[PDB]
Amino acid sequence: VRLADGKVRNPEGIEVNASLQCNMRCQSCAHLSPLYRRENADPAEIHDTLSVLARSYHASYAKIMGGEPLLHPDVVGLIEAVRATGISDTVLVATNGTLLHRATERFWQAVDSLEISVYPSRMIAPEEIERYRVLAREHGVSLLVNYYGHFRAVYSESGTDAPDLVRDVFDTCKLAHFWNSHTVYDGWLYRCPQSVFMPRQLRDGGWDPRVDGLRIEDDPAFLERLHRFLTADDPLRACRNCLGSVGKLHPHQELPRAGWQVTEQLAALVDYPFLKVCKDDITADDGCVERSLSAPVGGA
Ligand SMILES: C[S@@+](CC[C@H](N)C(=O)[O-])C[C@H]1O[C@@H](n2cnc3c(N)ncnc32)[C@H](O)[C@@H]1O
Ligand SMILES: CN[C@@H]1[C@H](O)[C@H](NC)[C@@H](O)[C@H](O[C@@H]2O[C@H](C)C[C@H](O)[C@H]2O)[C@H]1O
Ligand code: SF4
Ligand code: SF4
Ligand SMILES: [Cl-]
Ligand code: NA
Repeated sequence: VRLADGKVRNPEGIEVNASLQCNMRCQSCAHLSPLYRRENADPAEIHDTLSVLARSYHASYAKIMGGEPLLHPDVVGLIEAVRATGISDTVLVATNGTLLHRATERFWQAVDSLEISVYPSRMIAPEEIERYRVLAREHGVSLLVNYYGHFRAVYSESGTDAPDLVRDVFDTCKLAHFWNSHTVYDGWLYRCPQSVFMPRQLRDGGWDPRVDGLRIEDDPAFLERLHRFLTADDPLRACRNCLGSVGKLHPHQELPRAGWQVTEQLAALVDYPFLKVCKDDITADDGCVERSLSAPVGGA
């Protein structure tokens, strides 16, 4: 992340969650979407908030995602609301693909890039993926299809009191330091989806996630506040209940809603060998994607 020409520049993306809910129930969903009921972003509200933020912030892309963004009633309108702010160079939609065959030609015209996460329990036939590749080529859309074999544990209601562990997890966290998973929610900016979406779903009520957020504002001192927030190198309140990027690997599966919540003590869920690996190289592959199909667009 850089400070240049009056704005904080993110070489990665700003994340806009169209829908907090999902039609799947993946174990260890990083946004805890299986625990959320229907909540669809207001395109006008998103446009206003990102318009304010764009005066001081620019990213390479805007990632429209959430739980499952294709559940949104007006995803093209949300896409265009994001594009109109100029906050990013391109607009990307990330989807589990289970609803992509319902999308109309305005969806394919509206997106710049499309990322489909394909999971074992909701497999898309290779011929349907080929159809998606053809549609993407036809509309000049960069396409990435990731076939997930595993997920890593992401959080627990039983957090840790060990400050060294929190520091190790935050220090190796790809979301905070590498992917720059900056997340806009309800007028606040967050370093990561976990810090805003996980506390609200802890069964004891959690805490106010705004302690880890930055209120999005226009005032002449917003830029510097933003730069300090996005460059700060101290763990968040949420890291004490988060596994970051070093959670234990497990086969990807869906679980029933009943008992979905995680209670095992956080220290038991750290993949300590992988934590060493990531301590040496923060970009180390997480082992979650088993196969990937990429169809880029020339000149992109
Ligand atoms: C919340 S999902 C994005 C929305 C969309 N429904 C999807 O899954 O593609 C965020 C991204 O992180 C991945 N993800 C979610 N939970 C994960 C976990 N526990 N470990 C590794 N990747 C995870 C998903 O595969 C997806 O690429
Ligand atoms: C291997 N799979 C990764 C990978 O493809 C990344 N490519 C840079 C991508 O950034 C990741 O996505 C982010 O994963 C976080 C857990 C949450 C965040 O909301 C989401 O954007 C995705 O999981
Ligand atoms: S498809 Fe799975 S990982 Fe993606 S939002 Fe839904 S439950 Fe979470
Ligand atoms: S809560 Fe902490 S460890 Fe978890 S994703 Fe955010 S910065 Fe990373
Ligand atoms: Cl045709
Ligand atoms: Na559509």
